Amino acid sequence: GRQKARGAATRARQKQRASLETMDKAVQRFRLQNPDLDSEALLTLPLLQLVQKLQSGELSPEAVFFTYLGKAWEVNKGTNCVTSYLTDCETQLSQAPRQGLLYGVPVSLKECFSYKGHDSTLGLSLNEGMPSESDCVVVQVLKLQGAVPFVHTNVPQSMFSYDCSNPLFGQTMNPWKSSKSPGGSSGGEGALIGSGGSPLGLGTDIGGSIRFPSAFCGICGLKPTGNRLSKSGLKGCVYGQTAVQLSLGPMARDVESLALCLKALLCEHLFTLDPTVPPLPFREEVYRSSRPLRVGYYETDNYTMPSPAMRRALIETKQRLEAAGHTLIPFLPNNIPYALEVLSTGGLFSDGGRSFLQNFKGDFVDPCLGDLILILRLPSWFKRLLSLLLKPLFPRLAAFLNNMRPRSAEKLWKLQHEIEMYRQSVIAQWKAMNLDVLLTPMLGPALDLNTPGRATGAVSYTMLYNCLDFPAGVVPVTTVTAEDDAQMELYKGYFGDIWDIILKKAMKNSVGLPVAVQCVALPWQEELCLRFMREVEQLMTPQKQP
Amino acid sequence: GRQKARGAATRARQKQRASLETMDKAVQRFRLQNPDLDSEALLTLPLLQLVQKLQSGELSPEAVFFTYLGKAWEVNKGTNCVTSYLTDCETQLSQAPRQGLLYGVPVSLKECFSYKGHDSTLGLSLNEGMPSESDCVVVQVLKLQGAVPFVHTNVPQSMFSYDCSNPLFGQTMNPWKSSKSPGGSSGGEGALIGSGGSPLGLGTDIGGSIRFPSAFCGICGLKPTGNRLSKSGLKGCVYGQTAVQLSLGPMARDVESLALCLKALLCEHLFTLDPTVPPLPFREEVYRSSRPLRVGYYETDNYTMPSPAMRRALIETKQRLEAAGHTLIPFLPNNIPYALEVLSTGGLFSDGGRSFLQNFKGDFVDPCLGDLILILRLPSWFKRLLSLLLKPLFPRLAAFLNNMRPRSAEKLWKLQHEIEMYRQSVIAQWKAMNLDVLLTPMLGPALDLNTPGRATGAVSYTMLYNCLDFPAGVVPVTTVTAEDDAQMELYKGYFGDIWDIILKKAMKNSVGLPVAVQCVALPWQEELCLRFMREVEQLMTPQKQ
Ligand SMILES: *[C@](=O)([C][C]C1=[C][C]=C(C2=[C][C]=[C][C]=[C]2)[C]=[C]1)C1=N[C]=C(C2=NC(C([O])=O)=[C][C]=[C]2)O1
Ligand SMILES: *[C@](=O)([C][C]C1=[C][C]=C(C2=[C][C]=[C][C]=[C]2)[C]=[C]1)C1=N[C]=C(C2=NC(C([O])=O)=[C][C]=[C]2)O1
Ligand SMILES: CCCCCCCCCCCCO
Ligand SMILES: [Cl-]
Repeated sequence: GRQKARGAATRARQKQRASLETMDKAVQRFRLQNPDLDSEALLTLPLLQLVQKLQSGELSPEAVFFTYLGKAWEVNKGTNCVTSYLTDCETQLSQAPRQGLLYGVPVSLKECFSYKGHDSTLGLSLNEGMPSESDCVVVQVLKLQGAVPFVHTNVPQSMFSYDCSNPLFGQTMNPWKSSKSPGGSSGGEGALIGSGGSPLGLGTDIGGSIRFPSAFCGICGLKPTGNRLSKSGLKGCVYGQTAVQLSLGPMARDVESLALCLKALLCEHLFTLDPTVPPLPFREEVYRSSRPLRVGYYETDNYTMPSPAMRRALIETKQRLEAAGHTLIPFLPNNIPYALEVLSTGGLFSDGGRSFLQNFKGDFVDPCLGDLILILRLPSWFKRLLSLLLKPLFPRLAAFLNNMRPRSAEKLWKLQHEIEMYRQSVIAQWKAMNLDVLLTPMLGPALDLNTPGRATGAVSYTMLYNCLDFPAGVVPVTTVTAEDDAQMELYKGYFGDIWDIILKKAMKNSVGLPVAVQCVALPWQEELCLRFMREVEQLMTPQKQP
Repeated sequence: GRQKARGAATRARQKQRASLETMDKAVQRFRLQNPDLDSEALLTLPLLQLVQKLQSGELSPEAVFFTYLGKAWEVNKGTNCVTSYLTDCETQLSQAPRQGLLYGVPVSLKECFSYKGHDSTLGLSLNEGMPSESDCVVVQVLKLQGAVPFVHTNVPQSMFSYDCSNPLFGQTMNPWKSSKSPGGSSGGEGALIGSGGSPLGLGTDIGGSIRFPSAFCGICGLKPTGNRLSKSGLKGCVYGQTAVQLSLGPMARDVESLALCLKALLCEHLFTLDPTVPPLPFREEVYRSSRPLRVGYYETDNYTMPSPAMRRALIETKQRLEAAGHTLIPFLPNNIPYALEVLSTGGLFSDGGRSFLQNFKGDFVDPCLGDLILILRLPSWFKRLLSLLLKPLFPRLAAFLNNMRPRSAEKLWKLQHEIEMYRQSVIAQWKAMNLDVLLTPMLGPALDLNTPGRATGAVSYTMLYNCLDFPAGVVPVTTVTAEDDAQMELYKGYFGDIWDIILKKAMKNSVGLPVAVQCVALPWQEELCLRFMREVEQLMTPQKQ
């Protein structure tokens, strides 16, 4: 009963292979004509510098484009992050608006950013051979700003996962260690940007999907307020779920690139192409501010025990923020377990997962999804009974299961109102301490391939901020030491359930992997959040290229 | 079992009575100290000039406040629009921030704008004797801008109505004609502002509730995009419904007053007090633009037959815009019957009315609600059966009834997605004609008392824009002539169902009543919408500017 799904996989792998072949040919031809180009100097230029030399005419767009193309092709060899070469991008190159803020910049796109003539499969059989009629809005805006979107990058099947494998294009690997997940669902971006194959990409995030891959692969990512940027024309898999909104945002090698991307997207072109997005221009004066901050912080959410490296990462950042004159205030949003188990999970699965499951009918289920599909398929009464049996021993498992049940419109209204009140509760708590921003641990180091799907509880650090719909970003601040890695051996977790047990095993053998912290500000405060992310980057990686 | 509802009404009426008495004494006390005050001239100043005089010192806040207070008390005699005098507002008056953009302006509040120490009953027994414990955010911002909120005004019971009666405070009457509804649910505001008792107020709107009372009473009103202004701290009766967007906004005697109010609300105070609102400052330059406009228009929505006065109002306004060099382009949002019957109604009533109905347990149901409560109370199977029976002769009634049935979360997601797709579809139409703004009929003239609850169909002109969540304001442009009124005898409606029959009768006997047009722009374009409203006001009623 999988013939259709096998045929879709066969055609998708053939398209991926042919894309890669096309990229290689274009690259080899370019290198023939240009044997004297210093490609290493060009590839190691920070985006802002890259942009400046593209604008001044010191670098040609062709040079930058084919140099990134070959790098992307090369890093793909060991990561399998690229699903499709966006075909006509060479012609887009020659027609790029010369005064665009991203003129001549190659940009990589997560597969869900619809690009005319191309599938956005999400790794799902039912989406194969359905090429988009047109570019999504953000892609249009990138082009109107002179950028050159050039590849679609891999995502885990359906995107509802923080790993990164699907039955069409297979598994994407972390560039730091191939037995490690790159994170997800923007895992292709994480792996590609993290190994130098792209200077800028866009991802999406409903529970951490920009933040996980950024942290796991050692790059910067920002998830803005859900409606800060346009979602018009994006390929999705669940429609009309609005309790927990999806957010899209940039990933890149440094904080300044995230700021440039946001500044480029937040222009009249975006606001007129999608009038539903509030026309809030990028406030540069807020981003470039350098006043002392009141910084709320916590070392642990009391839900996911942090790895020793996560905890050290957080504490060292707190300490340097304090040495730099900031005020560090202990702070923890109230009722995190409610936010995760009841509001987030309830919001995401208000219908018991039926709408989500339509996607999987007649399809393989990628091992990286774990038992998610099997669990969602259980009848409501059975989820209920099983939840009751589990409650005494494993309350966390029980609480998630009970909240993944279908319910009436009436109860959805009640849930939406609760999400709304919880958001005001945390806003009030934040204002009572007069915080400017909030510093939190970020999940890391990277988990073994195919383990994120068995360690659901670990979305706690990021998913809290989709529930709250606050802008939240991540910045790499350290790498796992031998001592961090040895101490991980005593890791117990707060619950001792299967999620805690998997997390300890999945983080084994991590010496050298990047570890991040998370930076949060209030709704619509992307500029302040980025200002704070820049501060953490200046202090924790003082040797990063200007 | 009605002892509780009766008790609630007795207490509410005694409170209202004590408030009016407190106002009377304050007013008389002031008048004795100020015998030479030209009250008429003060009451007549357009708000803009009033603000300017208060800021310079030419007028004292006390003179402005007590003069409006006496006017409010006088006009309430014949309208019953005031439910409560906001007690401490006299102290607020002496403390108003001197540089506030609304320094010394008295502001009237629809009863649902929570105000510390005061009930927001919504005309419901279960809310009586349960005072708010804090000002809602917009009241806070008004006060931080130096304004003096001074009264709560009446609403129809629960607010789900475009009439204005409840069993607690009773019935509000149109100030132009006592047999007429002032509209609603922001009806107390329309009646108070429209009779000169308040220079500025705030209403709310989920299907027209700012626009109905504005049109019916002859004043200007704006329903912004749902999340342009903070709803934080408002009193409601249905919580968590997000398919069809609730909006709050200003009502006033002229367009400039709405623009001033928005400019004062859209400040740092608002944006820090409620970070969930996008911090979009009022773009003065967009509001002040005098560039020619591409104005889409329609003179009927093919759902509610416009009255002859509505029709003429629309066409005359169209012709004056053409004469002033604007480009008038025929435009009708696609699939209106679907947007109204499936999306809007299904959105408002996704749970079959069960949450709404909880508010009425143990309470009288005001006659102005008509059969709404009785209908919502019916078992889903029976709504469905009755819908089948009506379908062949009365498709509209059948459609509303079927779409007011409860459903699963899964069905609500599907509806939400359809709403989102529908909104993009109208945006796409608008883009393909390169419109700046859209001009539509506004329901009018005012309906007879106790008939809006029996003519649900007539919400079509306004509710479409809550569904789409576009900013939409109305501007008075003409008044009903005997000619317009006699032509009501030829009005048939497009459907001939009970709604069309009720509406035909209810709109008669309206000679001399105000009639408006509606002005619409794209989401977040309140300033452009106001720019257009200003244009209409200037071309049809030059005296306002
Ligand atoms: C990522 O943010 C997904 C990360 C993630 C979120 C939630 C869970 C989870 C929570 C509770 C129980 C089981 C699993 C695990 C991992 C991301 N990126 C996109 C999406 C997403 N997009 C759509 C859409 O339609 O565009 C729908 C669902 C998810 O999630
Ligand atoms: C007004 O906009 C009410 C005008 C109105 C809207 C809809 C209907 C209707 C539609 C279909 C079937 C039956 C009736 C009739 C009149 C207004 N102002 C506030 C509200 C409102 N507020 C809340 C809340 O909780 O704040 C809830 C419901 C309605 O409606
Ligand atoms: C929950 C605490 C507030 C209850 C006090 C009395 C109720 C006043 C209602 C006005 C505010 C609407 O949310
Ligand atoms: Cl919004």
